[PDB]
Amino acid sequence: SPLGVLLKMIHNALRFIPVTSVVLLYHRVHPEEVTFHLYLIPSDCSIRKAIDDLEMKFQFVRIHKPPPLTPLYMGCRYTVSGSGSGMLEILPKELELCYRSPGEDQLFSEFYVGHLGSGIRLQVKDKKDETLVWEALV
Amino acid sequence: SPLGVLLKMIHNALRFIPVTSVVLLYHRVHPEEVTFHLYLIPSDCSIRKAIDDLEMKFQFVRIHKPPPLTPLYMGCRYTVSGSGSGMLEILPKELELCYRSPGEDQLFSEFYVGHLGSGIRLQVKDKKDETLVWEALVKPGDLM
Amino acid sequence: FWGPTGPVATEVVDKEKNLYRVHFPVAGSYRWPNTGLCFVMREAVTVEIEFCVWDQFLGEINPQHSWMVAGPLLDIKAEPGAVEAVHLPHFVALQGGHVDTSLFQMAHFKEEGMLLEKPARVELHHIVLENPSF
Amino acid sequence: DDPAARFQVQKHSWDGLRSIIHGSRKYSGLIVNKAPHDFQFVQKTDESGPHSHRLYYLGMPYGSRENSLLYSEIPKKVRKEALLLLSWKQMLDHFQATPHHGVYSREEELLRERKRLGVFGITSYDFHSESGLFLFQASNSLFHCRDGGKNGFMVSPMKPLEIKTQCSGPRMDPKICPADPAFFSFINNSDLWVANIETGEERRLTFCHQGLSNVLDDPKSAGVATFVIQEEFDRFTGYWWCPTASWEGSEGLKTLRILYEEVDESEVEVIHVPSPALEERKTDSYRYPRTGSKNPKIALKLAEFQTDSQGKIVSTQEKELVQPFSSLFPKVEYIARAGWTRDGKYAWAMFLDRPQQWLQLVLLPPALFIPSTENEEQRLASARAVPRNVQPYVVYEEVTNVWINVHDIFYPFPQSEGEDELCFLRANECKTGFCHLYKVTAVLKSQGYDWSEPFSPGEDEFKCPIKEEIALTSGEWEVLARHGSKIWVNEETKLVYFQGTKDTPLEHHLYVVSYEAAGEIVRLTTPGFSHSCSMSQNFDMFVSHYSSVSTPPCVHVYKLSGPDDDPLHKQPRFWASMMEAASCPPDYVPPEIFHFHTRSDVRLYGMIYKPHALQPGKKHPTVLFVYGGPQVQLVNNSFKGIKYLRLNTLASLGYAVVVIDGRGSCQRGLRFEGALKNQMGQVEIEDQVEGLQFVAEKYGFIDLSRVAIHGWSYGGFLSLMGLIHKPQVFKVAIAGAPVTVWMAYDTGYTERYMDVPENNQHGYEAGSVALHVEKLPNEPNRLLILHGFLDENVHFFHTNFLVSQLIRAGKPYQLQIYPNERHSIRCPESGEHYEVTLLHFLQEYL
Amino acid sequence: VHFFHTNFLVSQLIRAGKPYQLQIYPNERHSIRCPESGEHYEVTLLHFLQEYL
Repeated sequence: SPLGVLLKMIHNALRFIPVTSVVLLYHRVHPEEVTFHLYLIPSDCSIRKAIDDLEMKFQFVRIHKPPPLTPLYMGCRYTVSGSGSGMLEILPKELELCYRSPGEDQLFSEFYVGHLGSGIRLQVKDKKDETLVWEALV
Repeated sequence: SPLGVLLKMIHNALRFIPVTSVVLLYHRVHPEEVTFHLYLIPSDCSIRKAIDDLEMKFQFVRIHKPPPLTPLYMGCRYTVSGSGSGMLEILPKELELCYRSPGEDQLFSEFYVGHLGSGIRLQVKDKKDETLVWEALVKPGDLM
Repeated sequence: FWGPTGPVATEVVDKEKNLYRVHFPVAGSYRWPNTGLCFVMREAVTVEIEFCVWDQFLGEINPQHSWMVAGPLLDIKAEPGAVEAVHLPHFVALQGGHVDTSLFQMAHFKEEGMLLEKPARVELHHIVLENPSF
Repeated sequence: DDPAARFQVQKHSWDGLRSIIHGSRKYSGLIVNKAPHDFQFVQKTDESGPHSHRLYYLGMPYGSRENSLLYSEIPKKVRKEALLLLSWKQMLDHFQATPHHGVYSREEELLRERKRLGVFGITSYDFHSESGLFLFQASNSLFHCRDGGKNGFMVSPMKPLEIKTQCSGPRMDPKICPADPAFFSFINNSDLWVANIETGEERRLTFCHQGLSNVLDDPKSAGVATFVIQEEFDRFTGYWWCPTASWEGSEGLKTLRILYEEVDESEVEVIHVPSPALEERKTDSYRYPRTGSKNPKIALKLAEFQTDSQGKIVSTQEKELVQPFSSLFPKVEYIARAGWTRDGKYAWAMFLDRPQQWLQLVLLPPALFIPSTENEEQRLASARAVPRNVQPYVVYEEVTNVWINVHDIFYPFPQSEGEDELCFLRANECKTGFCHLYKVTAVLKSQGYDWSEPFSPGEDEFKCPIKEEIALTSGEWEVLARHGSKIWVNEETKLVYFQGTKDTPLEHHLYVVSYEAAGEIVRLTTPGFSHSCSMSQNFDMFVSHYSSVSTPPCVHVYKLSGPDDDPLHKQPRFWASMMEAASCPPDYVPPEIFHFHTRSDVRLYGMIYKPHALQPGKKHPTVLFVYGGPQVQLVNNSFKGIKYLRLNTLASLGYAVVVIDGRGSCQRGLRFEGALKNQMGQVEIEDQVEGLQFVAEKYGFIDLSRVAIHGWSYGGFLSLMGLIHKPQVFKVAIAGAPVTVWMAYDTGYTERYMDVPENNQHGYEAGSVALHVEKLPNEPNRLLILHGFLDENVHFFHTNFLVSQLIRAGKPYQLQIYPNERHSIRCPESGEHYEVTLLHFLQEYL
Repeated sequence: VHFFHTNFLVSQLIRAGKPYQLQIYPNERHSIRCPESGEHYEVTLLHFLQEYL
């Protein structure tokens, strides 16, 4: 044999190399209520196909939302919020981006939303310095 | 006396509480009353399909659940709490990672909910400092 | 690929094992749009591709959490010598700082072990190699 | 002075300190790796396959927790200028080698306490090259497997074959017979057994033990290493297989000898130590010899047995020397080491004196051992039957005025050229003051003895005269012999590979020299790092597990390569890499090594952890971490991140951490180590104070008013000596596991560093810190005593007697007990408490 | 009241990660009998109250 990408982080200092990542949202149409799943994941096709097969088994469909416009640090703590959050149950406070294999389910926030409508604000926000990296109207 | 040093804490125990998060929350729904199991057992990945097909053969249905933020350890004890714990029937509220073989059967935690409504929020903290290690809630739109 | 021919449908043999194939008739190529992986060659040939997965390959490597994965780990089953450049989709970091181009080292697996071969050059979203693309 | 110009440490809450220790633990799960060890190179013998060798070793792959037997495949060629990382192929198919929650036997936990091996799983294995046999001790019972002997090299992991038994208890210390790989041996219930893997046939050979009652009443053991030998002379076996087979010539029977150690521990004092099961509230008896008390009465013995062609134990036979061991060899208190010559002709043994100043190597030919029976006429019969010529040869006799460090390097050669006058290699520190290898040829001229009558040998009665003693190395550096280092003697090319400190004492480098002529010492490792190396048996490639103070440990495989006409200049070229240097923490600063000179112009080395986020001008509180005792060097150019992470935690809170290699420490020769002879405590603390004065002058952040001295085992002992004899400089003293009364400590250590109680009286009262308790401070919160309750080495009595004398002198203290931890804090929960207690104590009272 | 009781308490304090302080009287059975050891007990009690109460 397999050929692979660059793999390097120097021991002498932790750098937090930024990543080209993008989160994914899964909707429901058929069931009694509606649950989003936010996958704070990188931007590899293999990770996307792992999520696609698992969500297809789970009866979830991705809608293409606005991606992040900037690189953002691997492994860091990124709080997930929303204008519809708080009234609706975003499941963990701090989500994690750090890279995992496609062969397992990836790290996600569950988000029970109830009604889906056509748009609810979502938030993700850095915990190092509280700068916005992403927003999407769904 | 050749340097009886403390040796810090090796804690050679990580990355497995994610793969024992997926075996957690086994739900059985033959009537609308639902019962639940939890499993937390370290050190291998060939335990996963054995316990998964075990509960498949013993009529417990799957759901994908959040892995721990930081993975836990063995040789130590953890507590199980939440909205559904205490209110609904959790008889083993104490869990513990200790290694048992891929083939063999495991300690569980029996958890009845009855008519669950729309959600049962659950927790697995550590008994050391009660840090909020693990978070979940189950969904009747993902029940069988 | 969606190269000089236009949209060529990639032959999938099984969804479960992430194996893919194409036969690509013209010279060069254009990037496959799923992630930006691209290989360019000269002539009409068959290629098979797998996306090999790191979990069973990095557990064989001892500081597994020390390194950082920058992409897919695609294996290519082509004939030897007839691939002349491969572009693996590296994540963007050159937009920022403190990430060096003389630091990057490349993962070519074998049954023998990991070879950390130095790559040719890194794009904004790709890395190119030379003619021995094993 | 200037209270606005001194650093005040941010006082964290207790839960805060736990949060800090946990955040340290979040990456110590990364920084500990347990780098692979106990390498065994085997060639593939293919000449057409892809891989040149297979390296077998122990390792935890971090796909699993417990360490396991693994292998790598070393290829014949590598694409150069692009490094190859060897895969960690699992030799066995993911079974576990510890029971649930680490429950072991008491003898297993004692042996692991002795070697201080904290990691779980397969502790260590034994290997036989020709059969390709891996006999190891995993979980409940012994196991074995094979890979590439007369059979072939597997590619998938296999199953470990279990060794069934009718015996009860654990089967400790297993070894393969080299002459016959089907046979093996182990100790069970402190007697030597032997078995056979394929047929399952077992056989006890010794009957010095009966299991009638406790160890207070069943005192004789055989083939086991006693306490003082295990914990001070680093020998953990008391039996040695004969490496060759002789033929008795009755019909076809193949004899197989074993040298073993008979031990009569009747007169040695018994001490009771609390059991790990605190609920049971019972103790265990321990045969623990104090200073001046009787050591165990030792003797060497031959256990032979004879087997058929089919591999059944036909005959067996205990044998003993023609005269008693104590009478044939007076002044022999400890058998430091023993083994056999490679041809099998003679069984050698290193004896050692009570005062440890009269080490002598001796060869005991197997015909010197008659059978052992109660019948005194059979005994006399075989005393006549023993030939006149056979004789113990005191081959080598190291004598010193300081003490003999046990150097286990002894490589006797085949003596096929001129079949007398054994030629051997021998490390000798007492001659030049530094451990250097020598080639020594002693002439073995037997004078002829009548073994029927019993006589008393004289002072040097068996001492052979030396033919020659060429010194292969010389200088102000030393060859590593202790701490399980070794030499590798390529007799084909006539080179000897050793480890040493020739560049600098802070690093261990692999050197090679020829023993034909003491020529040029070739270093094989890169300088600027320190290396633990291990050669192939074919001497074509080695491993080096190396590190530096800045870089974490890596494990690289080098390959000796070059023109064969000059093998001494074969260039070690980096072939492949096994384990890379791990990711350092985000909040780890490497510590700075320094050196300085004393007023006597003796060079001491030291470390310092600078305070994180240092602001120049401010004075920080300084924790002098200390060990200071012999046979341990804290400062060397090696990675300090895994064992001394707490020191970095201290730095990250703002404490300057100073570490000084006081005089009396190892790695720096006998004259350096010997400044503590009969004055333990009286010179080390002065050197530590001097180091503090130096670091205070050099770096400007050492607050002399706020100095903590923290130590463990022997180091704590110094912390208490520091607070007694230098009270104005050390603000506090965290003494962990201190040796407070030397008169209670065991023979092997103390009888060496000091003497027998009647000899060095003022040395014992001056060094026993608990008898100078009146000089401890009147102030409270200046002394924190930490102690593991179940300790076997530095017993709880020491802390107990200290607290007793503090009570009698009316002096305050604080105390922390670790009721489960024996000597090293092993449980992570207890270690986390220990560190938060240390941070809290420093936070509040320093 | 055997020493095991204090020992097991300190054990479970260690396992739960809770601080303490501890004082041993190595030669005294159940009442602190010797007057010197009793004087230390009393000055430790006064000191502990003085500083932390």
